[PDB]
Amino acid sequence: MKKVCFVCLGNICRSPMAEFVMKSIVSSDVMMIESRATSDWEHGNPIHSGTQSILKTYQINYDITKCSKQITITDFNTFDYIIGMDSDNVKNLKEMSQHQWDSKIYLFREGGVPDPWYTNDFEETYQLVRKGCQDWLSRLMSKEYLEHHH
Ligand SMILES: [Cl-]
Ligand SMILES: [Cl-]
Ligand SMILES: [Cl-]
Repeated sequence: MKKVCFVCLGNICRSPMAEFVMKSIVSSDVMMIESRATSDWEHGNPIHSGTQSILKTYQINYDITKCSKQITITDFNTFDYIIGMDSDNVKNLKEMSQHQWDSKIYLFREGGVPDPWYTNDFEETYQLVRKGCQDWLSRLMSKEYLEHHH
């Protein structure tokens, strides 16, 4: 079971969106998927309204109990892939872990995902997260898995 963690600054906008979009395209039995924040700055707060609204609009199930959670030393050891939503998340992930795990740290998509904390365009965010989740699936799953879904 591959263990994937999407990461952004506050874990209320982009990275939770990736968690639940990814969870909608691959089974809990073959991939374990969570999300985290690099910072403290939103800890305990629920998914941002813009991500919640997007997920409801596209009928993507999510855990209403989900709250912003900062990534921990345990997480860096446990997760196989720690995927930052933009290059700032990637850099901060590497420094806060003193570069001990750089080979598990990835950028979600080349060029990045625009930050809807600034653009407020959660539709653009959804479309890019949805496509990037598809790419991660083709990257992380075996060819045999790909050929039988769907
Ligand atoms: Cl944020
Ligand atoms: Cl990067
Ligand atoms: Cl790979």
